[PDB]
Amino acid sequence: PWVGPKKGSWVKVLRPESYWYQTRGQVVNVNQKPEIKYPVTVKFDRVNFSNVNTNGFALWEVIEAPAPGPGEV
Amino acid sequence: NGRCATSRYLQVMGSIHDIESYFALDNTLSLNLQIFTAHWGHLAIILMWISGNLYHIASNANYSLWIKNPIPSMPIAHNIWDPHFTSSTSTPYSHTTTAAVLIAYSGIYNQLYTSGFSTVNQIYKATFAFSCLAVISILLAKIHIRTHSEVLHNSATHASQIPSFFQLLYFLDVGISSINIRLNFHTGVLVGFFSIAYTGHLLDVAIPASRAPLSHTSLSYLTFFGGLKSDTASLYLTDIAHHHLAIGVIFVYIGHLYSSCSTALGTYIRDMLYTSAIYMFQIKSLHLALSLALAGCAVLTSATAQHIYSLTPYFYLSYDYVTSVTLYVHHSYIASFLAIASHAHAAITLVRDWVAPLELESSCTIARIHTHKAAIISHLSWVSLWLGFHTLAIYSHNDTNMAFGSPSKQILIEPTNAQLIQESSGKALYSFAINSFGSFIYPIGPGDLYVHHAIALGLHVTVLILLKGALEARGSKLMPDKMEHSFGFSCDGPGRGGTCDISAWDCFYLAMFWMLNTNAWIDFYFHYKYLAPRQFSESSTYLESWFRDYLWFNSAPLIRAYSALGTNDLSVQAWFFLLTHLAWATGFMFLISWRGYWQELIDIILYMHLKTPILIDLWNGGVYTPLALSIVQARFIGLVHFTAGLILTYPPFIISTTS
Amino acid sequence: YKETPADERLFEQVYLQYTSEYMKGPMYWHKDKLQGSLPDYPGRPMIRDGKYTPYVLGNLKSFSSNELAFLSMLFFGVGLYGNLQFNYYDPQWAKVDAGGYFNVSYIVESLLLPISFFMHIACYIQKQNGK
Amino acid sequence: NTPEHWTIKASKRLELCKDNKAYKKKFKDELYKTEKQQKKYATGSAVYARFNKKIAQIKNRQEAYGDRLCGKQDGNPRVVATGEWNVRASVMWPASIFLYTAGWIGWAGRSYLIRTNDETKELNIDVPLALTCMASGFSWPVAAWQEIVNGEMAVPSSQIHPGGPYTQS
Amino acid sequence: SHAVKIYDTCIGCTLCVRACPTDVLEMVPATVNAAKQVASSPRVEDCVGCKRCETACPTDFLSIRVYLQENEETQYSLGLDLADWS
Amino acid sequence: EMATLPKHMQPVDTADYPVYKPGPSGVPKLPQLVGDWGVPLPGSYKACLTMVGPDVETACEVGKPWDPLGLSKLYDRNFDFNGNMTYPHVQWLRESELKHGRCAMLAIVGIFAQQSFHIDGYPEAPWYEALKACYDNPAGIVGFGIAQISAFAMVIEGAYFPKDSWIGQMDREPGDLGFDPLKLAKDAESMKSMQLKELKNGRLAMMAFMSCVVGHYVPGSVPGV
Ligand code: CLA
Ligand code: CLA
Ligand code: CLA
Ligand SMILES: CCCCCCCCCCCCCCCCCC(=O)OC[C@H](CO[C@@H]1O[C@H](CO)[C@H](O)[C@H](O)[C@H]1O)OC(=O)CCCCCCCCCCCCCCCCC
Ligand SMILES: CC1=C(C#C/C(C)=C/C=C/C(C)=C/C=C/C=C(C)/C=C/C=C(C)/C=C/[C@@]23O[C@]2(C)C[C@@H](O)CC3(C)C)C(C)(C)C[C@H](O)C1
Ligand code: SF4
Ligand code: SF4
Repeated sequence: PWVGPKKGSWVKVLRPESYWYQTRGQVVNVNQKPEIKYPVTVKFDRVNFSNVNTNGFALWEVIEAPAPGPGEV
Repeated sequence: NGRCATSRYLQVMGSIHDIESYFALDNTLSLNLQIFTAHWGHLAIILMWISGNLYHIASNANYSLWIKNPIPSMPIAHNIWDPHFTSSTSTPYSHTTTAAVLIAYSGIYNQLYTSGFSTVNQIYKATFAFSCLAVISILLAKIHIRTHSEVLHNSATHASQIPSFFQLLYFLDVGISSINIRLNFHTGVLVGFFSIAYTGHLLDVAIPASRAPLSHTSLSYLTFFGGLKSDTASLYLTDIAHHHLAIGVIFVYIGHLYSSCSTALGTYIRDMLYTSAIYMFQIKSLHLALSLALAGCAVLTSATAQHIYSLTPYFYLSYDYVTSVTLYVHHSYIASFLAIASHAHAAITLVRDWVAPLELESSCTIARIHTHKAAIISHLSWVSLWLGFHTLAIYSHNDTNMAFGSPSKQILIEPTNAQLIQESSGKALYSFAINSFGSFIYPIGPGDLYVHHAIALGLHVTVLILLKGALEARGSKLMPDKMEHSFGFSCDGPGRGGTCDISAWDCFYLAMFWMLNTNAWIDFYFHYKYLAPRQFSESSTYLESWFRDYLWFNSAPLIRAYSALGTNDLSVQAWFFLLTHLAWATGFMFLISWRGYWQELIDIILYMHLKTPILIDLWNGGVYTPLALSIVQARFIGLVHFTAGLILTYPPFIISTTS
Repeated sequence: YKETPADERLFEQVYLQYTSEYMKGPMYWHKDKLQGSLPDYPGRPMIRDGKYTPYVLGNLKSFSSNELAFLSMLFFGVGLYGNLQFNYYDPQWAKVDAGGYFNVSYIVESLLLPISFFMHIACYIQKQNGK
Repeated sequence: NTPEHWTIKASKRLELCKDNKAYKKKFKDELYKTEKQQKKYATGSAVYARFNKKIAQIKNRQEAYGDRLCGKQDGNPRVVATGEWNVRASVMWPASIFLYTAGWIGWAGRSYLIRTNDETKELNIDVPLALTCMASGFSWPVAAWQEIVNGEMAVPSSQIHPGGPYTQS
Repeated sequence: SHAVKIYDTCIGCTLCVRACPTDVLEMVPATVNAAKQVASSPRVEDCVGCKRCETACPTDFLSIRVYLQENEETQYSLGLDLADWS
Repeated sequence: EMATLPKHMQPVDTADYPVYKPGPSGVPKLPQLVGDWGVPLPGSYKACLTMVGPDVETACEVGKPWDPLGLSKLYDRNFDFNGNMTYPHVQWLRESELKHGRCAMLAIVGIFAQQSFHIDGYPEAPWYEALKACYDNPAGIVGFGIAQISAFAMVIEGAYFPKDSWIGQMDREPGDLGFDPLKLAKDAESMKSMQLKELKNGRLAMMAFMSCVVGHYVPGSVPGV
């Protein structure tokens, strides 16, 4: 079964040190291997200071959220 | 550690007094004892400074002659013994056959005269007694070191039977770190009883000295007149005595608030803080205590700077044109330094003292502030931007219209709020009089309004920088993991877009420039309104008036001090005007040119030294290998040069213009 | 068997919860657990269940809500009377300037107004505590 | 001491400019300077005509400003910032019109940003939509109050980055 | 010397190792991530503190951190050339 | 199919722990004295819809309150603004509205009856200076009378403080002080009709009092005054 969020669904990042903390991204993929500490892959339209668009998060660092509306990050 | 570079000296000197950073300072007991001893040594230094001032007044100066004719006479600070001066002819500071002297711009003469000093013998006795007090302070430091050492020895020698003997580890520094007893005794004895004692001193010495006819001390010496006695142009001494009596009584009463020596009486500060709006904080935090003390000292220093000028408390102090300005500027600068100090130590508290709860928990004031630090900073930035935009724009509008020659086109907003407050204060004072206050009420015009908004801009921007540093000290969006790194570190690398000036110490460095600017604005305002009240009122609405009627016009005597025509008593001021300009310009170097260029230059110089024939065979370069100053070291050195030049180039100007 | 990141996180959570309870308990001694630090002074818990205790009133914790209310009201009345009389309806500044002594009643009376205020907050606290 | 004195008109530090000696002297000096500058050039010169125009401008300015208040000492017209609308040189009218215009600019802009929601549109402006938003921003006061009330203006702080982490995670 | 630390957020892309100017870092086998490798810092004594590893780190916040320690500066961390402390 | 995320793996959302609520630790916040400020909830606009007051005067009906500026929704909005309940609940708004209606209903008749009649021992002054005159000249009976009035008002306000109405968690109905000596209205239908009548008359009295004050302080603003 799918351990993490569904592929393509929007997840709100809960990692305090993340550039996208409390903002939402799209789940690119989730690693089903139980040995992966940070399986979920989330991409965001806003590049961070290092011009990086995607990142890897653990199952406890992302929660399911609705897609951003107009003017929402 | 033999392996060292020349940066060793700067690294050490940057933290010589950072006792918390000392190696082998194992515990808070050591920290507190070291701080207490340092405090004692500091008191000794202060007492020696007082004794030196008194000695030089007694010996090198003319106090006895000055007190006879205080109005036209000028006090002497100390003699000049400098071999470099011309020997062929007399110097401007001599009477052509007499030792060179310096005029005193500290008001210490007025202080002593209204305290009750009549003869140089009394000043000598004071010099002696303050030196003895310095001895006492140092001996008390030694005594307390010995007492604390004797308690550690005791704790080592004796042990409680139960395993909880380790609990005594916390109470070894109770005498130095207890808050309730310290608060009670400070506010009751060090403040209230000190005020009562000074009331007694006034009644016994100062009042009889001022009053020509003898009269026994009684309640007649306590009065509630107000304003300045005409003869001395100063506050009635009888009122000062009542003032201090009243404050002393109030604070003696307040000094029974906390439980100090017994638990049967008094309340606890932990308990008040727990039950009050501010949830609780690390009252034990030495940095937090230092921050609070510095904030209080800053506000009090500003209050004295304003009030010594407004209500003259010292005999004939107002008559001294220069001393008034010097005192105001001195205490304004000290107050600004203490304010920025409180902010810096609050930032340090956050960095290394505050125990933050978990993120979602919001129970303490600091955590609640950190929740909306972004809103705080954004609103402060908005206020600063508004003030700057509109002040500068109105000033530029007035500038352009005046340059085109149409004063009628200037925007001149009348200070209605300040005028209303001033009128209410004047109404209260007039009612009291019916039942003089000089400089407590001033004309107040649109120029005053613009200058006040400029000073508000300066304060808001300084607080913006300091608050940003404090609230981003632990973490930031650019550098989330800023808690691990020290209070002041160079950078975080050229990655992530570049991370120059990313530390809380770098925010202090930045806020220092602003402090100096806002203090320069305040001092310029005071000095201009003091020198030319009418011209300031009419012309201070556009910046060309400040640039021409204040700086360029009043700069003449200073620059003309020494020239091809000759020299006068302001020649020293003219040489220190230029020395400080040079120091400022030097600080520009360390502020602009950064470390890599200088490290490569140092490498080339070291290569030359190692290639020199005689020098190579003696000096390897291994020990204290020369290096360029680190990034933070150079930031600090450039800031020090900038501050020294900026601060020290003003006193020459004010002395030249007001003398 | 392989200890996966989920298993390590579970161990971390159980350790955190259990050892946090232990630290709260009396078995763990820390400088922050001294009197005057975080914990309330023994036998004088100021806040319980998110509600001020009678101990917040110090020595007045034994006063009933009724008598606290009466004292607060009486002090408010007397202090307000003294303040108004001293300031507006019986000014003393003119008499003192002439040389007479103040009306000692007004000065001692006027202190009762802030005392009345704090006595009301104490009355509310006591009443809210069921006393 | 009276409610009548609340008005800036009844103040002892100000006087009507038409009755202010300093104001009259300043304008008289400006006019003298302009006339002296004019006298240098020939009578029938274009610069002479321009100086006549400038002198007329100065005289009309004096007449217009005579009604405004100005300080006794310097006699320069002052701007009233108490909030009195029915007073010459009041700040309220310029303040109100500027606030309306600035809110117009801000609303327009925010509306374009909300409608586009794309860096590509931010770089290459969708001029039709931009003009539409600029025109639409005239009802910004009512629109903004309605959005504030209905919750479409501000988003909860939990939906945006709070800042750096100040504690251990 | 400086302190170079690596955190489990590491994905083993080797960019830090490739950007190392004095070869302080090396990839080591691991099971934490999909790449089955994590950068290590065995030769931290040679770290100069240039933070090029930090520049090259992709993760949202760096899985490799260089903490500068100016008090413990050594000749290797200072890149001394003309003078020798050995 | 979803694999049930274990508790330790379950994320802890930040939105679930607002500032106005205790954090994950569960420690209650500092006690509040003015009221027991419980966990606020957004219900202001729903309560406004449920509340009585709107009847055809503004072309509105119960469930359709008159609120063009939507000042009743600001309580719900403060959840998005700060997490601090800065703006009051519709319960507090209705309490204040009823208090103002009653005060102004008394005040208008008081102005008229002060113009018409008078009481011996009290200073003669217009309705817009009677209180100031009484304050300035307390002697005889005016001081004792004004003391009585102030004491009664303060006692009533303290006894019937709308506790927690700012949050909408007020036990009693807004404006229900229980002052029904004659028991004129007891039935629910009669209670609702009388509430509407009281609100209408109180609004009229508020408008009349504001008209009086504004007309006096700007002579031409109102014709009658
Ligand atoms: C080794 C170097 C060194 C030296 C030379 C000093 C020197 C000093 N320290 Mg010490 N200190 C050191 C290291 C050192 N410190 C270290 C490493 C720490 C640990 C962080 C501290 C922590 C520390 C604290 C916490 C305090 C000091 C203070 C002092 C002063 C000692 C007493 C004195 O003479 O005050 C002479 C001072 C006066 C005559 C002025 C008295 C007025 C006070 C400062 C303000 C009171 C305001 C009040 C709280 C509120 C008023 C409210 C009102 C506005 C309504 C002096 C400036 C005290 C001080 O005065 O700080 C400003 C103090 O509170 N130090
Ligand atoms: C007034 C300001 C100032 C001063 C004094 C200097 C001084 C210097 N700069 Mg420059 N510099 C400045 C501003 C200034 N800079 C600024 C603002 C910048 C940023 C753009 C730079 C950027 C910069 C760079 C990038 C370089 C220099 C270089 C130099 C050096 C030139 C060579 C030399 O030392 O000969 C002249 C030295 C002096 C005039 C110094 C004063 C000497 C006095 C007159 C005599 C001393 C008497 C006595 C012994 C004093 C004892 C005091 C003691 C007892 C207390 C010198 C140290 C170059 C260098 O180092 O080349 C080797 C170099 O590469 N500077
Ligand atoms: C700032 C307000 C404040 C507040 C809210 C409290 C609250 C409290 N104090 Mg008090 N206290 C205060 C100020 C305050 N104190 C001050 C300024 C002092 C110094 C005099 C004290 C000294 C003090 C002690 C020593 C003790 C308390 C205690 C208490 C508790 C019982 C109070 C009681 O029974 O009062 C009712 C009693 C009275 C109103 C009589 C007070 C009479 C004396 C003479 C004080 C009045 C001084 C006056 C206000 C100032 C005169 C100024 C001068 C110009 C004339 C309670 C927690 C007790 C406790 O339980 O602590 C744990 C306790 O032991 N307090
Ligand atoms: C004369 C009137 C006018 C001028 C007034 C004085 C100038 C204004 C004051 C300067 C403004 C900043 C003041 C703050 C001071 C503390 C800052 C600090 O420690 O950071 C200075 C920082 C501290 O150092 C840093 O600390 C960090 C930890 O926080 C890290 O370890 C960094 O790596 C390390 O560099 O940087 C330095 O090390 C600076 C180098 C200092 C070199 C000085 C050596 C030469 C001394 C000669 C002068 C004599 C000194 C005694 C003075 C006698 C006075 C009685
Ligand atoms: C401003 C103005 C004008 C106006 C106007 C207008 C429209 C004015 C309107 C005024 C209005 C609408 C005034 C209501 C008063 C209600 C009162 C006093 C009720 C008291 C009721 C009391 C004290 C008690 C009632 C009780 O029921 C209670 C609560 C419980 C019961 O157990 C017991 C009793 C029965 C005792 C002009 C003239 C048009 C033009 C001119 O320009 C001036
Ligand atoms: S070395 Fe200098 S320029 Fe480079 S990132 Fe660090 S502070 Fe900035
Ligand atoms: S800071 Fe530079 S030398 Fe040190 S580990 Fe990183 S890349 Fe290598």
